[PDB]
Amino acid sequence: GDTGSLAGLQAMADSKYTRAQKKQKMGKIREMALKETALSVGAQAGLAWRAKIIDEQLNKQARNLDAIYDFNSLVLEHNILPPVLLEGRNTLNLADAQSIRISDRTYKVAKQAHFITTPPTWRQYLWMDYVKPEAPNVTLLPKTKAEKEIWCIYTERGWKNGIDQANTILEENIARIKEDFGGMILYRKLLAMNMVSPPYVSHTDLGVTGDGSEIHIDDRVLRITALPELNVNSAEWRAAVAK
Amino acid sequence: IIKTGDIMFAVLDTSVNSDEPGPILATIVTGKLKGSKLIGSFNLPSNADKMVITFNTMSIPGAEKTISISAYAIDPNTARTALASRTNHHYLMRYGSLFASSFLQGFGNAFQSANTTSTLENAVIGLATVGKAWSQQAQQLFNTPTTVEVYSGTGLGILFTQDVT
Amino acid sequence: IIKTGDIMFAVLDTSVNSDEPGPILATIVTGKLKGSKLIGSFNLPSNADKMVITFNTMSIPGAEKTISISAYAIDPNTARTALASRTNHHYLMRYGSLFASSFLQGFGNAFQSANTTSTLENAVIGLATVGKAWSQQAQQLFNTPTTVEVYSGTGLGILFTQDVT
Amino acid sequence: IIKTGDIMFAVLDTSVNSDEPGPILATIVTGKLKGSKLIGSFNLPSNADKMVITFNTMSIPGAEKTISISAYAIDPNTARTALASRTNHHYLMRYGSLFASSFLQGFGNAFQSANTTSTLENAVIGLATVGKAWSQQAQQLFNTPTTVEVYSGTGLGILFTQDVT
Amino acid sequence: DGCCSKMGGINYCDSSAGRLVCNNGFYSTCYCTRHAVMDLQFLMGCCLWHGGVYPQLNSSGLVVCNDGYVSEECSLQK
Repeated sequence: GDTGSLAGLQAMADSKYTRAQKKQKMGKIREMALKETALSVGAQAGLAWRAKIIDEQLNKQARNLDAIYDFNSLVLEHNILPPVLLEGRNTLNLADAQSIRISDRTYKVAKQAHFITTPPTWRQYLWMDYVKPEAPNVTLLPKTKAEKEIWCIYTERGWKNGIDQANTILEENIARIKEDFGGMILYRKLLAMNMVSPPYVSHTDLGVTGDGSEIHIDDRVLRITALPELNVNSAEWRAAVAK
Repeated sequence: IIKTGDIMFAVLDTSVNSDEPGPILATIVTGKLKGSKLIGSFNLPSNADKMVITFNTMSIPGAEKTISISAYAIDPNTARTALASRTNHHYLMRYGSLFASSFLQGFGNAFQSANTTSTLENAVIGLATVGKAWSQQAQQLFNTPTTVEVYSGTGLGILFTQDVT
Repeated sequence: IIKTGDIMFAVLDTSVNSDEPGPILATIVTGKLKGSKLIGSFNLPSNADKMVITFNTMSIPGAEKTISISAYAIDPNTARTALASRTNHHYLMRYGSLFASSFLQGFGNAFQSANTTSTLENAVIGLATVGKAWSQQAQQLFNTPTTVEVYSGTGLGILFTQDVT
Repeated sequence: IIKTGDIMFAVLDTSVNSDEPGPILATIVTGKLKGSKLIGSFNLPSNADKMVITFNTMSIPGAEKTISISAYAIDPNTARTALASRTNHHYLMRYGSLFASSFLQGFGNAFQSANTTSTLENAVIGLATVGKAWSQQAQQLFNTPTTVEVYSGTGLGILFTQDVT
Repeated sequence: DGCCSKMGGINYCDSSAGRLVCNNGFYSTCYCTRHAVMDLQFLMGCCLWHGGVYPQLNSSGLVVCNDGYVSEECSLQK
């Protein structure tokens, strides 16, 4: 007894608990492997089950995902993916003592704009990979009824843990696609604000080409010569106001 | 990196009598190694209080290497080193043969001895002479042990002995 | 490139008595090697509860090469090491010869001993003297083991021991 | 730094009979070293007064080191070196077989000697001749000692001998 | 069971449409060939929308895809 610990120590001076402790010492020394195996297999099974449930729930209502994540609306006129911009407000850094550096707002290019063939979808961002594991193997078995019951409850705890892991992974994917979409819409708003440069491209046309063996009847080569970037001078900045 | 002396498992698919040693392989079914096969051999103990398969040669798929982590066997779901087999194979055969040879010899000689105090004479004849030669041949053959035999569908546990990389 | 300790099939097509060991060939019937032939031999155990074929002389067609991968045998669809043959070939014959020689010896000596308390005398005579030399000759020739014999219409399963290229 | 001769706890999860020595490993669960485990072996004493495990190959996980601290074993919560197992395993079987073979010999000789002062004679016959061969065989086989066997669920204590780092 | 049940029965399979044709001249509701019009949305496997499964048998339980993305949920856990 550690609560009224002097009285508990006077009680543990009695010889009854001294020999009572040995026969429970073996039970408290021989149980961990069953516990850890139950935890591990519960983790695997719960993770798989919750992942399948999540995929079913995701694919149940796919239409509004395509409604909201229309990249094909945001593809530019020369079939160009717009770049990714990141913004920040109330910047403050402390390098060390006697040194504070502050700023109001800030901007940063994350992904440079590049060519595309097809607009992306949400499935590569958000689909959870599913594979059922059909390999149940038991190393050490719970041999008594109390061991089987605690095996069940540690399986239940592992089920909960796998549920937690699946939920965190799903929210991680949500965060990534939110970051990318916010970057593109921020770029569009800043170009509307005339803060960034428009991307500049050219096309060169070449006539009826090819040798005497094989021919191509035209050759138009398109190359982007100027990536979008911000202007460092603020004189060309136009504001906006609503009603 | 494998730590020196933890416990792994395998499932054995092939049976062998304990008479002629040879390569015997188990299928490592769990752990970091999948598709792994383990060949070794066996030894004949003097007493049947345990029986093991000595394992030495490990083959792991994927990469073409043959590491030499060698280990022993414990019984599945017992964590003991005995082998689940039968050992009462040749108690009764040699026991009954020797005892029948003895009883034959005794029958012929003592029912010859009690003659003073023709078919019964021929009983004495047959017992008195087929007891002795079968008795010496039975004591010649009495030393053959009862073999043990593993089975072709039993798993096993394997406790590590050294490190590998 | 063959993994160490995996199981392949072969089919044994010709039979041989286990008295003269020799090169015995099988045709490997499954796996990456097709049309391949293999010679090896056996060994005679003291107790005949299993019988195996050592298999090393491997010939593969396509190119004239002869690899020497050595491996042992298991019974397919049985996964045990015994030979499916007869083992009681020469027990009862020598048993009967010894016991008959004994009965002769006993007949002559005991029914001469019972003389105190023509044809019967000559029966004593004949069995008395033809028991002895036949009995010592029966113990002379009693030592021949019971032969086993592999069969010409049962295949075998070959489990690998080392790697080849 | 470990004090030269302190006490540690080790977890025994696998059993072995005291017939063939081998690398038997326990797992230290206390002290500064976590996840550490230690293999060793046992010895067969002449008398069954106690049975102990010697431990040599010590491994600390994480990093590739394998120290060789030698130690002995004590029974937990007894502070003694005995093993909790059985010791009356093979007294009674050999005692009964030997005394039965004796009683057969005695029955034949004394109940033949009491003949002067058919089926009863055959009883004398059977005991008379099957006593002696079983008597010499039992005197041959009496020499096997009683085996002990440790358990797969009782750990033990370890007292140190040398220093490591 | 009977695909052309309550009909004339199975006549033959059109492979240009991948469908069986009943003896009454109607397209059946069972397919015969693989190369027909399926409507399936649930898919198995992992390293999906990626480089696929990397073919090397790694010693570690972490399995990576060929495009470099790491799929720990396809992998085992610590």
